[PDB]
Amino acid sequence: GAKVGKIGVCAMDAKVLSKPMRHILNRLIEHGEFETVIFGDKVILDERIENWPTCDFLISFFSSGFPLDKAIKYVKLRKPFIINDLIMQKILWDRRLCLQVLEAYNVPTPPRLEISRDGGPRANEELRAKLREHGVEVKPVEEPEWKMVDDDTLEVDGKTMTKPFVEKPVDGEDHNIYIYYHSKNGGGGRRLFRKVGNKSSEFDPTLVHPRTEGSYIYEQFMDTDNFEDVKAYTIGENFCHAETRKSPVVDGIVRRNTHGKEVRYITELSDEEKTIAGKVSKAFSQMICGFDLLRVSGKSYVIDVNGFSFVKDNKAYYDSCANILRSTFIEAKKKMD
Ligand SMILES: Nc1ncnc2c1ncn2[C@@H]1O[C@H](COP(=O)(O)OP(=O)(O)O)[C@@H](O)[C@H]1O
Repeated sequence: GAKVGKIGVCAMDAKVLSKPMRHILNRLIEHGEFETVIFGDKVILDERIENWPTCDFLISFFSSGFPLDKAIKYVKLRKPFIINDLIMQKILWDRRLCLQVLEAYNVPTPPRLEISRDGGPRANEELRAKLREHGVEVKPVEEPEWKMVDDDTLEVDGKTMTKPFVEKPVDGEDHNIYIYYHSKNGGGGRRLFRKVGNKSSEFDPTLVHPRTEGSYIYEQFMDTDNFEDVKAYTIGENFCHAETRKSPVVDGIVRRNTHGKEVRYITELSDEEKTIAGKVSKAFSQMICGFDLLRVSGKSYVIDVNGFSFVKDNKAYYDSCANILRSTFIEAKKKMD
């Protein structure tokens, strides 16, 4: 087809060189409709933003090492069309802000309490203004009054939650999540952790009281269908792919194939789950977005939003992603031209 324009990919090379990124970009360039503009780690890290290459349609997202604030300044200067808002990617780092945004868009989440000891989330004025556009005010908060009423019951400022419950650090990149079981289901708890992406856990019969340093979310432990979690992958508000995986929260067991990769099964989404997926993409202004959902006997709850995430090794996903990006960019060009 006729040339539509230039797709810039402003992300770390580790992500730009992924199989999905290469195969999706190849689909977009192979009929002559788009040209790719490569940034590269040396330019991103060491060159001034006024010297970064420019494009019409920009794909850009954070991963470890990416200078997000610098990329935000580039977008402010050059104003390409974007599909994943960069400023909103900052909120993925604070579970409290993510939950505030989900709530503001009527996305169901598990019951929770919060014990913040850090004064609340931090945000500069640029992030505050972006959040206001998403229905969220960033508020200072003091440490609440709290206690364990008994071994099974947490109280925070007069509201209670009964075990089992899940204690998550407010840092969205800290996966040291603790599960606290009810005494009548054997009590104790389980510490989940990650070792260079490798998930593990350990049962401790004595884990009973919350951590006393740090800031945490306490979510009701949901009894999920088949003890699984759903990994969902959006491409805008009207496309979502989903897979189940076994959760370790009950028994510590993760299922892996012989190559060490977590076993996953493609699953069909209900209409309600498709609606939730569209809401997550919209709420975070992330066209391409991964999130985790829990299925509990006919109800679904979002527990995490991970931001830019492709499905790997699925030719239909690659085709659909190229087709949807193509249509999106054609429309974006029409609006400008
Ligand atoms: N409220 C909850 N109820 C039940 N399971 C939960 C809840 N919150 C988190 N989980 C589970 O705890 C595990 C650890 O969470 P996390 O580290 O965020 O997983 P992931 O690496 O998939 O983001 C996951 O299996 C997730 O499904």
